Amino acid sequence: KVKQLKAKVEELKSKLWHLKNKVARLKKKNAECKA
Amino acid sequence: EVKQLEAEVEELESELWHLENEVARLEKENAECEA
Repeated sequence: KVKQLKAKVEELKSKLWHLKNKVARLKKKNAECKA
Repeated sequence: EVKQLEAEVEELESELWHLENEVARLEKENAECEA
């Protein structure tokens, strides 16, 4: 069990990092176009 | 452990949900500004 979870925890952390990176990019691109 | 990891999984999943909503919004803000 603890293994399977640790596994999910890790998969979730990586997806979170990818999404924050994508969000930081869209905000910067949206700022750029706006002004 | 187990309880600790389920909480962790729960907390990562929530944060992802918010980011997924934000990504979806930002992408649309971007499509409009550029279209």
